[PDB]
Amino acid sequence: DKERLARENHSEIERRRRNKMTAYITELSDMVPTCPDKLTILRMAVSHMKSLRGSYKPSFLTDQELKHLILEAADGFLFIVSCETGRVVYVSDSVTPVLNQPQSEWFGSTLYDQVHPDDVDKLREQLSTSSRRSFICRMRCHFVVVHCTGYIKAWPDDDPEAKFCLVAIGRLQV
Amino acid sequence: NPSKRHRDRLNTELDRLASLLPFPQDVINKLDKLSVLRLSVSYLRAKSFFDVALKGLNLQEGEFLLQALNGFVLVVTTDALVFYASSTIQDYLGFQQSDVIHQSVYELIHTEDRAEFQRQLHWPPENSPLMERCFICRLRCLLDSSGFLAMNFQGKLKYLHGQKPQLALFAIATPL
DNA sequence: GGTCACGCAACC
DNA sequence: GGTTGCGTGACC
Ligand SMILES: [Er+3]
Ligand SMILES: [Er+3]
Ligand SMILES: [Er+3]
Ligand SMILES: [Er+3]
Ligand SMILES: [Er+3]
Ligand SMILES: [Er+3]
Ligand SMILES: [Er+3]
Repeated sequence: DKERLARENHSEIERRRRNKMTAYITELSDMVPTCPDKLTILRMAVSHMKSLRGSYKPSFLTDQELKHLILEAADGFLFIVSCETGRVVYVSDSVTPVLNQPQSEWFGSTLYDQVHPDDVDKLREQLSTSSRRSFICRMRCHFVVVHCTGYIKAWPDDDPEAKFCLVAIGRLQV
Repeated sequence: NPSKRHRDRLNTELDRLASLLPFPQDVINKLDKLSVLRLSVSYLRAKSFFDVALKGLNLQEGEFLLQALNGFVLVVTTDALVFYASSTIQDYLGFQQSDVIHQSVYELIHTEDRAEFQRQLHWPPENSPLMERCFICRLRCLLDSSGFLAMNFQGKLKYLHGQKPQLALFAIATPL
């Protein structure tokens, strides 16, 4: 008949909910234009949020923040190339710290021009198009080992299904 | 009563704030009130840090980055708390980023590898040669797996700012 | 083990 | 009239 004790342990639990609640308010008051009533901190937090910002894609992190992050953890850069004709479609600015010669001899040049001669035949096999492809090749600046991972997406939300393009990122192999 | 109004108008702000979060509605509405705050500050922390460090297809780029990568992105702090887990964590481990962020990283790691990971957190200048981490670890998986899907963290530990000077592991998860 | 909502006693 | 915390219970 000491159930009050176990219901006194219930109090301890509900208490942490407060501390965790309040502790977040304090945390949520350090990422705001201040050093205060909690409610005010929540209204100001809503204000901050709305200041930061058919189908539309929300994101914890923007393209700049992802681009950067990947570029930091792995030395990876994005590129989209045309699935058959060696035609580059896009290359992020992250091709500068990984490799050099950004956005000039990669801008309109064929992806086959940026690889080794002895890798062309091994690359066209990836681009048969006869869903996700990954490989490794040797890239220009003399040469470095690049691991490439990505998927195939076409370039022209349905119920059944959707020239194609290889959308992939390449990072220094290790 | 006046206490009922207190809690009520205190709640409506949590609901608005939650609705402003950058997740699908499916998950927003099932958010625990505490989770709302917790992750809501995780967001602002990430934004601060990125503002200090970073101080038309350019848009499609991010999406392409998440899918093109054979894995997901992870940011952990020395406190061993996921500063960030990319949306694609669901695609390889069956966890929704919503419920991974600001939760002990150790609730995703196998007991055996938990130790090695703890050692990888703590080994220092900004871009030293040291504290480049490339270690293998098994992480819980919820897909049809046998649990504990084995994969390989390749990342570069660097200094974490914007919070208040702690370190942090920024890494990529390579499943193979 | 945990959430959410009560109502209470403080205090500006 | 406000907000800060506390111990309960119902409902999972
Ligand atoms: Er009883
Ligand atoms: Er690097
Ligand atoms: Er050229
Ligand atoms: Er349709
Ligand atoms: Er919870
Ligand atoms: Er975008
Ligand atoms: Er074992």
